[PDB]
Amino acid sequence: ESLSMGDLTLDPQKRLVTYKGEELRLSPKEFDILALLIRQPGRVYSRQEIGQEIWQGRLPEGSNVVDVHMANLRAKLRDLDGYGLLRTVRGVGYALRG
Amino acid sequence: SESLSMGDLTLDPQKRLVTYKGEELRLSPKEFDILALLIRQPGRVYSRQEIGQEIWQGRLPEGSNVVDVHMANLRAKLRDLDGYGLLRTVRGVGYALRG
Repeated sequence: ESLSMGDLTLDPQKRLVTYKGEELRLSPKEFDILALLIRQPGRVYSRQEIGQEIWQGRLPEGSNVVDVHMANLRAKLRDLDGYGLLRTVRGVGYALRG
Repeated sequence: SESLSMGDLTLDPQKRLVTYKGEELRLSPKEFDILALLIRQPGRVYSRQEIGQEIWQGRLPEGSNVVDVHMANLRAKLRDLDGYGLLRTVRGVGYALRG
């Protein structure tokens, strides 16, 4: 079935997401990103988490792939009056080397 | 043969055993879990939020220092075994969706 969060309703099987009943015309990766973020609303997904979940980590160092898709996603949200829904949050991470 | 090896670090998820340069680390359960998460992909930066999600069930109150304290302990224990620069803390960017 569809999952609703605020005025967003997302149906992964139909590849259909609406904001206040109007279809968000997302690219496939934009849709995949939004379907990830809606699963735990307010959870901050880091760039590399989104890169891992949505691209299997197959993004080269120094690419802007995640950010450019996030920026396009937010624009599409704002176009349907979905202001303040997608946030960019600076944060902290940890990595193991060997 | 269930264990993971990254450089001089070997982590066995079944035995919950970690050695560095052959010597067993004495770790708290969540310190072991941190290493078992981070070793899954050497160099992958795991955010504090996903460490919270993966290891604290997503229920770390804002202002808790427990991740910080465990990271400091991990660094100290690696340094004790001649392990420097293994655990990196780096700032980054994330995205969150609210309704």
